[PDB]
Amino acid sequence: ENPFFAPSALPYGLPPFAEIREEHYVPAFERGMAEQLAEVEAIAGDTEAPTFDNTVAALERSGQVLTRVSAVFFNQSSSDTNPTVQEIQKQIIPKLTQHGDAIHLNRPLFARIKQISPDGLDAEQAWLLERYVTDFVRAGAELGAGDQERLKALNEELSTLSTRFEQNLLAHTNASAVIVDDVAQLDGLSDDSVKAAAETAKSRGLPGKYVIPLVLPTGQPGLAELTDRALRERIHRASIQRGVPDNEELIVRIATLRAERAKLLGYPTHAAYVVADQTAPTTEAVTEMLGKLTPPAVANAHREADELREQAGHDLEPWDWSFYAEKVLKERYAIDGRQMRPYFELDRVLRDGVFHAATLLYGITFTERPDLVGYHPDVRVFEVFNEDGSQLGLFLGDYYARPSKRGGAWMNSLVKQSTLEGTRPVVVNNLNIAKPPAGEPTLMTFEEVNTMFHEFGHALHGLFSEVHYPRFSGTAVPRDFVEYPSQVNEMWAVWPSVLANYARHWQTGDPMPKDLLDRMLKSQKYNQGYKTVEYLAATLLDWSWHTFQTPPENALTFEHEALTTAGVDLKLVPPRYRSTYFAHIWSSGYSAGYYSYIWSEVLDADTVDWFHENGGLLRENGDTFRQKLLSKGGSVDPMTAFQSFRGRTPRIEPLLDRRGLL
Ligand SMILES: CC[C@H](C)[C@H](NC(C)=O)C(=O)N[C@@H](Cc1ccc(O)cc1)C(=O)N[C@@H](Cc1ccc(O)cc1)P(=O)(O)O
Ligand SMILES: [Mg+2]
Ligand SMILES: [Mg+2]
Ligand SMILES: [Zn+2]
Repeated sequence: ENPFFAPSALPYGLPPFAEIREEHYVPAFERGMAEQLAEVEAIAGDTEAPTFDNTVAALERSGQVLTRVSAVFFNQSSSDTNPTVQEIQKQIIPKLTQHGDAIHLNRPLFARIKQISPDGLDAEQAWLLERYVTDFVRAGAELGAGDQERLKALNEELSTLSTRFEQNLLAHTNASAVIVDDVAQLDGLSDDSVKAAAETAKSRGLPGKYVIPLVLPTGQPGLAELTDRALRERIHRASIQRGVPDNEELIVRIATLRAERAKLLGYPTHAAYVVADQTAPTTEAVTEMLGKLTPPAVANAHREADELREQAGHDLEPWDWSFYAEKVLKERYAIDGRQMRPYFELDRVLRDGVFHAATLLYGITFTERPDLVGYHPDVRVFEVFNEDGSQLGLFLGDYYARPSKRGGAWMNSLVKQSTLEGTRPVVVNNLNIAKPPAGEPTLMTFEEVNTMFHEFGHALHGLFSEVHYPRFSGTAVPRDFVEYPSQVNEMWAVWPSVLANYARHWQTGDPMPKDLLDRMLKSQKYNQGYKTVEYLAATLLDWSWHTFQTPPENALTFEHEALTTAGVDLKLVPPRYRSTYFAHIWSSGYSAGYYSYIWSEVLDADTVDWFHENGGLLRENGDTFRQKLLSKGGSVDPMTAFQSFRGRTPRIEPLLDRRGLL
């Protein structure tokens, strides 16, 4: 038989991972699609009069097997893939695209949905009806049949190309991991990092050597510490050449097809299509916001580059920025990255930082379940409870890098909350921390600590969902709003009373001295020029790919020209991703939406101020934020929810202050 054919019997609907094997995926996708096609055909050809229940709610009820297999398959394809999963991906993704289009371009189905009036529907039901009409129109339901035929071909080619991009990038990233034969070449690297690099070598079939895998962004952590400048350059070059050449012609084709598709649907650019379902009102509002931020950010980067040139005594290459920045921090603040690492051990950060903050703010509590079975042996499963002891959901944490896991960090849901189905949320976080050898502590950079709080913010958004319909569950909000709950949860990593609770030495338990912890906090306002410019460069790169007049001939030439035109081609500050490894825009859902992070950050920064205005870290304030915003999913207009919470529309001044942009 097949474990996807029945609902999970496990707690919270945790999928039965012990019973699931790769041979189950294809037959469950095939059944899932067949059973959902039949359900839709029954709705579309229903002889009874069209109602919200027998049309819109009926579609929400459909696709249960497909939902189940999809939840597990896409979780594995991100977190723990293998050649077999990647072959299944090649076969199934085109079928799923054609499947979605078979439903959205069903003419009698759409005519049915259009016959439903709002009369007598509660707020969420009327909102779902509008959302369904929008989803269908955005998928081509109002196009003529010739145009529908071309759109089907466009969509299938796009999904295939995006799949090829991700597989290319995983293969090349893994193969570009930097191998070091002589430990002398790791001079400067903390002892625990040397040990992790030997463990990585052992795990990847090179015992006795040291391996430094690449992280997703351009900037590689090791450059902060490594004194061997030739190795810093070799690592930097391995980073920036990811996707070269094999992803070049691929992303040109993706961008070209996105433009063709957007025009087919009535939009001049892909970005105009994307922005039409974003909280940002127009493409003009996006370019205007960015145009205000970019000039001050670049001026900051120039001032910072002068400081590093003075420190170094000489001119710099991109592979020297982090290294001299660390020297400046040690000199100015007495903060040495190697001496900070011992205060940030994974277990303590998790228990006494991430969970702790959530308990003080929201009253929720956590029980680790080492007896429940995750999808990989290193996954930690946690049961989550409300303050009153009632069951809330499950949280799965998967913290370490491995060759089967794509770069970066992300949240996803195995089970979405809805009262329609009576399901509880089951949410996952994946990070890419280097795994220590047996017995050794997992010491973290503060960037990794921040990432842990960011992903947990997405987790809480998922866990606090109290919606009726699964279309609106948890994180189902526009991309330029979804990065608000994640970014605002980062406030707790640096809230001093929380930071003081977890920043304790891994061996002794001793808190960091109060005046050093003060300066570690100060040292994070440092380098806002670099940090802001690398982000804005990538944002403007994304924008250029999805707003061109004429299509590009050459990917690398296009990138250069885009960055020069936008005034952010800085030798010392490359974009945070270059085109050929910009996974956010070519294989995930952030095309013409990398700006989402800074757009959402307005709301984050303004919300930090709300907490200070209302007495800080108090249970009452957590209940308000949860009730008014985090529990809503997509079930209400996000900006109205923000306004009801904040007391007014957003102010940008707090973001500007944070990033030094006034
Ligand atoms: C294959 C599952 C996706 C990874 C997931 N999508 C879903 C529906 O869970 C998803 O888009 N997750 C978003 C946060 C997010 C979550 C849901 C959303 O609807 C949108 C965004 C996320 O974790 N984004 C991360 C960025 C990222 C994630 C995946 C990539 O391939 C590239 C970048 P973060 O900003 O936390 O660094
Ligand atoms: Mg950030
Ligand atoms: Mg002090
Ligand atoms: Zn995020």
